[PDB]
Amino acid sequence: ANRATSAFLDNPHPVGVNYVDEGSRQFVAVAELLASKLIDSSRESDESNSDVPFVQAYSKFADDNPRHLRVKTGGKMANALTNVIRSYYSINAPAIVPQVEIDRLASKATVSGDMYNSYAIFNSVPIVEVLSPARTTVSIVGSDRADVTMLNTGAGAANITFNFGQIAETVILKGSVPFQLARLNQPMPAARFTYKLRPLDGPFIVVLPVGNPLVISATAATRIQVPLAFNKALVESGFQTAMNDGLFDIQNVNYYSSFDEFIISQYHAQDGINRVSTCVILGLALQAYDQMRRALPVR
Amino acid sequence: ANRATSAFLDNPHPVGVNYVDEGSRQFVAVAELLASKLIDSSRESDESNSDVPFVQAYSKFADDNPRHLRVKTGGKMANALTNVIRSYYSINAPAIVPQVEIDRLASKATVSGDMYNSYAIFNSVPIVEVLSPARTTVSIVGSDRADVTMLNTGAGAANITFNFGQIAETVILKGSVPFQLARLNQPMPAARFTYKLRPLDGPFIVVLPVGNPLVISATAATRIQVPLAFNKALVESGFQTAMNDGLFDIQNVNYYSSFDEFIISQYHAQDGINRVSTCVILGLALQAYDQMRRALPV
Amino acid sequence: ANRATSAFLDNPHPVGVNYVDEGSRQFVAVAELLASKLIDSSRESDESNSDVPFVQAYSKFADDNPRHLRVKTGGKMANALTNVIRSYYSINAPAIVPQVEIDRLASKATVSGDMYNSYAIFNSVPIVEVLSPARTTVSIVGSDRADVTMLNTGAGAANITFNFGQIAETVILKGSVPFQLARLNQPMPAARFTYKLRPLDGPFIVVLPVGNPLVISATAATRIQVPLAFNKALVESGFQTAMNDGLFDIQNVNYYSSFDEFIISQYHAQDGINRVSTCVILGLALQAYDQMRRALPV
Amino acid sequence: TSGSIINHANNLNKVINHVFADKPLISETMLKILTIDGTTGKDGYRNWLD
Amino acid sequence: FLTNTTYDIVNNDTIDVLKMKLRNQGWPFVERYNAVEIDMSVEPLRSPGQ
Amino acid sequence: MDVLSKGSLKELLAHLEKTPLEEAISYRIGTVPYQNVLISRNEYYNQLYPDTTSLIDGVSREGQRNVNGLIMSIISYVVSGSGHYIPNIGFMLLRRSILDILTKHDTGLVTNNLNYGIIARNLTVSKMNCEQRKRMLICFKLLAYKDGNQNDYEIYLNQNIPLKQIAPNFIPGDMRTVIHNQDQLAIVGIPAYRLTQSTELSIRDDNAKSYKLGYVDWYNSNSFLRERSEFNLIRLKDRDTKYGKLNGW
Repeated sequence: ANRATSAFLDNPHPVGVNYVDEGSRQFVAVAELLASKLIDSSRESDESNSDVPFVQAYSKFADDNPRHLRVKTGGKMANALTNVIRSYYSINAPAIVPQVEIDRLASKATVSGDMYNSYAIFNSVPIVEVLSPARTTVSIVGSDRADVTMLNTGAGAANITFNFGQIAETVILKGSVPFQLARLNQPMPAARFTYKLRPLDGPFIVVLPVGNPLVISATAATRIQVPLAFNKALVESGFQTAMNDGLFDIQNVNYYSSFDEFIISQYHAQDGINRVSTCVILGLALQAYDQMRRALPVR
Repeated sequence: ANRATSAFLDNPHPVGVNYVDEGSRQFVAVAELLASKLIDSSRESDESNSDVPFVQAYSKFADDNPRHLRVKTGGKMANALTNVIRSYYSINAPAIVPQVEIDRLASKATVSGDMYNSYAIFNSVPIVEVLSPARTTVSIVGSDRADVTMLNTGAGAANITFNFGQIAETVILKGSVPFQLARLNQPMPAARFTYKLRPLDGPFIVVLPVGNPLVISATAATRIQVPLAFNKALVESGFQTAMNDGLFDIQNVNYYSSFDEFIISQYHAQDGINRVSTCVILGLALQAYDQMRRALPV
Repeated sequence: ANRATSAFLDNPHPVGVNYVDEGSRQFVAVAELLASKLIDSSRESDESNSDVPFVQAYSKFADDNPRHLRVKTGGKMANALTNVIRSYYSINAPAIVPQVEIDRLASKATVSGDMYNSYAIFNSVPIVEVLSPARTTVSIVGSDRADVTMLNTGAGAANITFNFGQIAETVILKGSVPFQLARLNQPMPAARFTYKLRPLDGPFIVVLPVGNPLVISATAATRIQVPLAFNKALVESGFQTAMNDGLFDIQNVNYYSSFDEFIISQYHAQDGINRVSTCVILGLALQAYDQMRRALPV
Repeated sequence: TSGSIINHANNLNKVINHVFADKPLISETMLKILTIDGTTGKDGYRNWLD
Repeated sequence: FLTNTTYDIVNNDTIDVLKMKLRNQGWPFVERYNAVEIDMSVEPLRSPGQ
Repeated sequence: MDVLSKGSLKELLAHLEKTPLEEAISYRIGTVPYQNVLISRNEYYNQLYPDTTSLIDGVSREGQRNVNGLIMSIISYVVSGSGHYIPNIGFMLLRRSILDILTKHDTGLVTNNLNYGIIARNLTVSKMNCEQRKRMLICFKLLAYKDGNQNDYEIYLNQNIPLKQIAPNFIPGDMRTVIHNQDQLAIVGIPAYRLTQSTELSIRDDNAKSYKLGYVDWYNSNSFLRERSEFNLIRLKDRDTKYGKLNGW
């Protein structure tokens, strides 16, 4: 038998175990709230032709008055946020932010550190394993939409087993041509273009007839608890920014194309319920990072 | 001859025929407006230290003062909104909420029931049919971006016909290698990497040379009249939540990966214009469902 | 040997050289600010059951009061915004808007017009060249996610060269099966699923074993300086709207699936840093076009 | 912000001066309720409007 | 005053102990309240702003 | 912060008498001590800034469960403001004061096998500043007097010339020596120079500046005790006295 698995699900590196208490969670929420004020003040400065709104918001964020000839980087708050982000990603990243600094910054604004008020939908498709017989070939590409190409060269029809895990809520399967899919020890239905599946139902068997290849497109949706301030567009932009600046360049870590891939990969690993809590705080931190750098750019 | 078609275009199920009157359209418009204020009152409450902005927003929405030790479901508005989404999806789903209840909830805010003032752009690619000769293999994968992989094992070049329907406004064709495409009974131009086509022009013929396979990637844009409050980001999130919450589970229905696939499939059915009108009202209700459920997770 | 290149990177057409000065930049920023207020005022009018907020917004944008028997077109500002969008796309566009008209429209509000206050991340993946030896077939499909399918027919393993250009900041490579990749004159590492690459670090060599095809999925991120009001969601909607309205229909031009592909393709052209500044102003104008046309459909 | 507080305080005084000028907008019955604690009619109305 | 004791008796009592004694008697005002910071700006005019 | 503010031998030993051992121990996981890492310093460089983590940083680290880790956690608290992660020590040991652990046999902790050279090397004495080395030498002398290892302490000072010059002069059993001592042991304080809200490159320097800036805020905070204005409101037991003597001294 041959086994094929999704690339992004393979070997999730351990996430950090620091800065996950209530005090640190308050600091991340405070940074996100203050970063949003920073980006709005810069818009107001443009519309009013006056630097007062921006200097006003930068002082709260950086605890310092902007001075000419000195580069505006965000002050001590930017230093803490950038280094805390690195620790969340990997356990090999050092913890270098003192507790006195976290407590001081968390007191700047009043806000809750709650990270389970709301929910969000993530579209990464988990294909844990695809088991195929000897005379068949199976290829899996894509994360948001997974295309599984299957070719049968044997004499008769073959059965391919699909395992979508236990975490995803719904999986929608669309085929290039009508195909038959059923659960284990269940009679096969008539050929259909689309299938709506529950991953908890069990392994799924697909009949692959001899002839032209059959391509199955998979889309998945999962629910993860997130704070109300979560914004998927802002989190994804921050993830690419953190990658470009090199904050995620740590030894023995795995790289993902999107935050959707990163959070799903950690969810499907062992002790994934504990990992996903740390990833949520990282997403809020990346949202603050994205808004901070867009307000204060460097060429 | 072989025929290949897009999967999401096959067999669109009938949509509901209830809750499409002026009073019902007002209720959906009211629900979207009051649910939006619920999501904004949560942010304002967190910025300050008072729950007053949320209490006012919840009291208007749910007709009841929020209390601790209670789930905060959303009141009768949440129940009524959930049932109308079920009715819109299929004609088999029962219509539960009475018209009197709909009218009472529509009077909570003064908003217009017009659902066709603005427009929106939908990017699902409607490849209705691809007709190929005997010795050619054609495969179609994808909905947002449709990739057509064709291979010619014959002695000579083969002509492949592409039919994109009549609803899409523009279709952009990109090839792995430059290829020749022209309309029916028209000369072929020089090989080009990209083509911009209007599907109403007619079926198109692609020359498939003998050798390595040629892959064509298709992207489309169709404009559909929607209310001004329409937001594609919110509608798609509500569609996934609707399917996850199991209110689209009705006998003899078709399931889709996104709301965009759902609306384009109905547009290409028999009564396309009438079907799309109901789906647009479903889109606004889903937008209200997403905002309400994110503020009040049960 | 064979060479494979991305479809959207081929032959970027020259862009316009007009309405790129400080006075014209302010006008585009003024249009975006006033178009946003049109959308907000329409929402306020619907909620308050009064047309007074919309009348003020339309009067500021169109210099005339709305009328029931006259079509709401946006006035002279709408015509000027439409014409500058045509000019930005191609050098062959007329570019007939007077300087006196542009200057008077930039005085309606005070904005800096600076197009370098912020940055945006573009996701198009630029594969300039994939060089493959004999008995190997390589196909490139897609722009936002590039899938490279390679088959080795020959007797032994083949080396395939990948060129991602010198503009993209980072590139992530993911494979269907573990594969070996290394820079020129570097030892090959153990096979693994994911590689993170810096495009400036020379061409990359991929070892292709004989047997089943290997598919590589590529994602890239590039940062381009944009004004603070830039919104990728609204720019994308405007780009699709402009194509359907015929604003980009000029002779000897290239068409793209998205504004992401348009800006990256012009960046990679010879002396492409000249064009990237004009493309950003075009994106801001399309952001104003989307909001204005959604509020005032024609 | 100081600007918002200063703007609100000045606007509040301007409205109160105008409503109580000539024939007062609010009746004597309301003023009796607002002045029951000893405060002036103008002061009582200004707090309630706030 | 309220619990009928003397300073010498309650000299060594801590804040939490003192809070419990007053709360049991029925006195709720046993907490300090943080002030709200109001952001202020001086318009530049001839000099740079503050 | 409070431990770093003490500037005289009398204040330092007085603080250690009233401070339990649980303040030295930290309950945060931290990271492994000796690692070559890359940190982000965006105020100065675009690239990541190499550095090596250490036990005398201001951030908690993971510590060995042996007695050596406990003493090394006490010294790091005195010189850096934070300790290490050594859990499940026990209620009996944690409730004792820091001075009792360092000076008294009744605690039940045996520390006569400790090597001052190995402890100093593990604490990176080379990276310590003058005040930090003086504070650590105070801890060594108290341990030597507890174990009757006065001769060994003197020989260790003879081997290390820089340590002998700055070695504080006090007999760990006589209070008269502590009062006379005039060595300045403050690490944080009111700065005479210009102190700005700017970052530092290394982990140690950046973490130290956080305490320095925090102390300024603490100095003007309501939690700070102003002896000049509120001396009568202080309790008599903890009020400052000229004839202040540590128990048994």
